[PDB]
Amino acid sequence: KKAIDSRIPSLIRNGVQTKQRSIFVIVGDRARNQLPNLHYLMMSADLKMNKSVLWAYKKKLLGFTSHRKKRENKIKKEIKRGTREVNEMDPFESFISNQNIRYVYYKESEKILGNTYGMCILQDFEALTPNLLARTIETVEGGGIVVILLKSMSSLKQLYTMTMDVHARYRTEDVVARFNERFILSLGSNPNCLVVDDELNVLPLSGAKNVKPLPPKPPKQLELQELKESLEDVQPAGSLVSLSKTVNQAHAILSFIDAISEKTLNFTVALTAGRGRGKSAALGISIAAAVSHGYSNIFVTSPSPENLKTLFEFIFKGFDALGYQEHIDYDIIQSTNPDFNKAIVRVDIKRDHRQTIQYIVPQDHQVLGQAELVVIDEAAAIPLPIVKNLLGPYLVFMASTINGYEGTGRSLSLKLIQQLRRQLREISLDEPIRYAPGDPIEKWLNKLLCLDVTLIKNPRFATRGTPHPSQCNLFVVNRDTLFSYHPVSENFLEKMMALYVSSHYKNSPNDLQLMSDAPAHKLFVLLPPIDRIPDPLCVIQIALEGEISKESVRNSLSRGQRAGGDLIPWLISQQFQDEEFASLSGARIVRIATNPEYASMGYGSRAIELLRDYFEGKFTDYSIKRVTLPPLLLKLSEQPPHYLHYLGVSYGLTQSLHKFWKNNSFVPVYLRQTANDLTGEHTCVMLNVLEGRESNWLVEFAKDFRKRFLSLLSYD
Amino acid sequence: KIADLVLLLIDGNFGFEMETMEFLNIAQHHGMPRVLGVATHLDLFKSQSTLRASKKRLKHRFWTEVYQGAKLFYLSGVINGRYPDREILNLSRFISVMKFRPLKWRNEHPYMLADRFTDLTHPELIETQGLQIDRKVAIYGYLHGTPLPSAPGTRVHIAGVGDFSVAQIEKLPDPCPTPFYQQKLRKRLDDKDKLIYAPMSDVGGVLMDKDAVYIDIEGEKLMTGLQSVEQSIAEKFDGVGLQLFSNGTELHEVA
RNA sequence: AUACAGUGAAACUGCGAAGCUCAUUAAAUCAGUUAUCGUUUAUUUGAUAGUUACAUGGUAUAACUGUGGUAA
RNA sequence: AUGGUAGGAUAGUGGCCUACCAUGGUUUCAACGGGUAACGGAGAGGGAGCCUGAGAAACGGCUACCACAUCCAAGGAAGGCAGCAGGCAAUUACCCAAUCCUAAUUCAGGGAGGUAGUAUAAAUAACGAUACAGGGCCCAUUCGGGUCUUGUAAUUGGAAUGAGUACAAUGUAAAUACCUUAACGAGGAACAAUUGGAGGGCAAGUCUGGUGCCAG
Repeated sequence: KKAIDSRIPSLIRNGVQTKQRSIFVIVGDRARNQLPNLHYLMMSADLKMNKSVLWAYKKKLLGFTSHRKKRENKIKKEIKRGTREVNEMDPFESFISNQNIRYVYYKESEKILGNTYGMCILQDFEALTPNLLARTIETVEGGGIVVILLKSMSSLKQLYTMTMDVHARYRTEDVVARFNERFILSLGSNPNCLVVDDELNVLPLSGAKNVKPLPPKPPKQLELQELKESLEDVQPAGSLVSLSKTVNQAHAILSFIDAISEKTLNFTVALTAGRGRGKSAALGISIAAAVSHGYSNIFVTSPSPENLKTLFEFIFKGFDALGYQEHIDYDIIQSTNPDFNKAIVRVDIKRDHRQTIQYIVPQDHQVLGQAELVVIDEAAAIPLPIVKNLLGPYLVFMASTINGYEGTGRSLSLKLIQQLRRQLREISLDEPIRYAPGDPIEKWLNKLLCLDVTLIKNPRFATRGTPHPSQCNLFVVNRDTLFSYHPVSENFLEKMMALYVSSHYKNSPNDLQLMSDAPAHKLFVLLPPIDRIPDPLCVIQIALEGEISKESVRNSLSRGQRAGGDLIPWLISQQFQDEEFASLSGARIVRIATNPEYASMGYGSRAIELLRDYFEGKFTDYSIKRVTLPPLLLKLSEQPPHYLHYLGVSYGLTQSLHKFWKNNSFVPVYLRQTANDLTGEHTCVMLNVLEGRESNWLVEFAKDFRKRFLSLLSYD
Repeated sequence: KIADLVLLLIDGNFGFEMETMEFLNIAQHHGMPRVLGVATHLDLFKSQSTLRASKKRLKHRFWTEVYQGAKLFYLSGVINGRYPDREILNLSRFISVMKFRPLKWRNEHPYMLADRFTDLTHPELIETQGLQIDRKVAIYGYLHGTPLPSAPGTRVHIAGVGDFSVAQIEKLPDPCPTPFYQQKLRKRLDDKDKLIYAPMSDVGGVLMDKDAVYIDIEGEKLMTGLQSVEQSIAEKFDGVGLQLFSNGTELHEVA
């Protein structure tokens, strides 16, 4: 009987009281044996908490299996052999025995998005990814516990080196894994993070070093209970508003009800929120309000009907609140298409008058001439031209996610609002439904993944004016320094992330891994003239792709896992079967991002031009110590350029971008026939040859592409 | 006055004692519950003849206090702090099938047994006035007998304490959901469904008392090294400055 | 034991695996006895086959070694 | 259905079945049918079908069908428990030794089998000594009559042994039990069996009705 450190019981009790989540980092081989105790401490603090446990793993289970009869078949075998007593069963087995644990692979993180779990346990530290972190942490409820199991010796050695001195980073014998090192340092910054050993000793490196037990016991709930009580008599508002968990979406539901009452067909309601804030519940409740009000032809459109399952479920809950009964008042029709997995397509409602709710593909806008209401969910994933066609002479409800799933850049939503400026009504949901507002872990998850970063207008630029294109000079960015978690580096890092996200269409969370760990990628920043943290104006992310990556690939195949792929060499190979092009060393501009406000003055073109000179040689160890930090930015002259033959780009074909690349001396070589479903644009690969290198091959490819293009104008 | 079933431990070698029959008379006088006798320390007997004779005398005397033919269990010894499985298994079937008669006292008043104990008084009040100050307390458990009225202010007695008034009442979900209830949210009980909930007792390896919790239980050098770290990681960041450029000054904090 | 030779897990071969609960049925159940020149029959027992070879093949694999999939 | 010829199948005879042919066979000497103290033959969730072997249409396995129902990551997997034993509650523990058997067999095994577990005769007492007192008993409605070694609610002595407390051996596959057998073991022999009935009598006690001191 040891007394556990008082810090751990205080943090768990505090977070339960304030409805905030908590993170625990358990280091040790016996780490699994503490999860039962930590799990028991939850119910003792508060019994109402959800008892279901999420647990993610990569391939294998730590010391056991996820099938029952095998466990019982084994346990029978030890008992009969005599190794174990007839009735002996350890606490770790007991924790798995009685609790509802959902066994999930890292790859299949899409399945766990909807469900709510009291606790999430993460098996493997090395295989962690931002999507697997953003997805899993968001599924934890207020007062929940997050646990990450750093059992590996190499992780144990890595923790030692940073704590002894933050400067030195442990590095094994091409992946650098800087983000995982960031994950460790950031975990220290979190105030509600405790890192502990298998003996329940609180290791001091944690931020939660002074977490004191709060006195026994929210204003948000008071503003909600009063609203529900006031509206109880007013059906159908009272029953539907009762389903609201939070103040803001209750206002959104009321705003939707106002739009339904106004009956104006030229009205536009835009619902913008982060993931997990309850848009679908608001939309589903709002749809149920329209049924009770009297709207007959209700439409719903989304990229796939499968995503609408959560919406249609919450419509039925609204129907239950409104007194509607299945098979008497309404009927549910499921899809016969195997691709949709029996997703609900249509709901026929017979009360008072025949009303219909039906799913439609976004492309099928011609049917909308009779539509009284279309609900467009996840409009960020639908092409801009298509959603324009969906804006007909009828009431429209739109839910667009800012930083949910792939979603879209924030500026793309802003461009959509500018177009609407048809009457526009805007609704924003800021406060989450799952935990206390301002939870440290969400604040913490955002800074690590930089999801909530926002571009800021720079006043000093206005006072001095926009710099002329010639004046600025391109700077190389040292990745190790940018990925050190220093406040200057973080704030510098955020600024690229803002420019990174705002400019182009789609941005997945896992990209931050790709810039960080992969060696072939290099970051270039078009900083203003030096005369304060420099503010980026254009950022270019380029990947070395060709024979140079081959040494890295051969090492990867030696490990037994092929890492990444050479996009452009493969496309050119399957298209022209040119052995030379694969051998030729080249660079692909993965992304070029410019500030939307300062677009069209030429920031992007000059950065390409400066980039072109750098690899042409016209301008002719910073690694962190491996178990004081080098400069954050490196000038072009300070770092030798690598010998390259061509510069390549891959982008969705648009007139603006095509003109931009056409002006930068890039030549088209290929255009994809099948449109990218999310954008409807055709991917195009364009190449530019540097001086001093052979250019005959590009000419031959250009001739073929035109004749290919010429005959293929007709097909697609 | 509250035990629906009672397990009566009788030392077979020694025989009956005062503390046994007095409970029977108290139980006889406040409403006889279901009474089950369990005989122990029978392995101490050296002869089978005296064991059987002792068993006969004890069982007949237990039939005087409790209805003739009353069920009396016999336990020989203890191994690893455990009785023989079969006799321990035999009593399982009896207790499972017991039906309990309606008692006048129990079926007319509400009562509930404290599963856990918690003091809700603010620590500041304990200091500014002193420990002497009266304490706000919350007591948890399952309700028995007639329903307890929802409105606060109900008068209730606590044995050995005095009469108090219910300041607040609220229902919580079940800490030990019964199998038919848990799965709801001729077939044998599934072993997953079997559950044990004991707040004050040590279940598994963890025991909680007051606000302190107690549990039973190159890398080793590194762990002691990490545990001995003094400066916080956030504090260590304050000292670290970064060069924005190769020849630029080290920038510590962004303004 | 310079082919192995004691004991021997696993695997391939060989042998043997042939109380209860419901319904009810008059010499159609059962008992005695006859015949099988009208039949099959492991096993036990007695008899019984003169009609490259100083020893052929994998046309062969288990156990076994090692790589993996699966909630199983 | 009775029979002949020929064929099919069985391990073989045979309407057992198949093709043709004859219209036959039992019976008032009881055919056929009915009842019965004719406990005085069937299946293993329900029908259909297959497989092995000398011997089974197998309490074995396999296919489809009809229902039951379990686990799951909902993609699939698997079951015969649709059982057994109880109540209106402990069927367990020890063995192949004894009689027998299956096998590559002396030796392995058998919940075949065996072992154990949970109305009939005794005891609560027998034998003396002393002291102190004259009443003890029987019949009779009546009055009374008949008869003599008695009473103790007194003291006291030395012997006997059972239930129990139990050392052993024997008994047995081993063990329990049985039989035999060292030491201890009684005066309140408190080492303290009950059940039922018939009568009393007592207070500065209580109640009720009266013709005191009475009556209930």
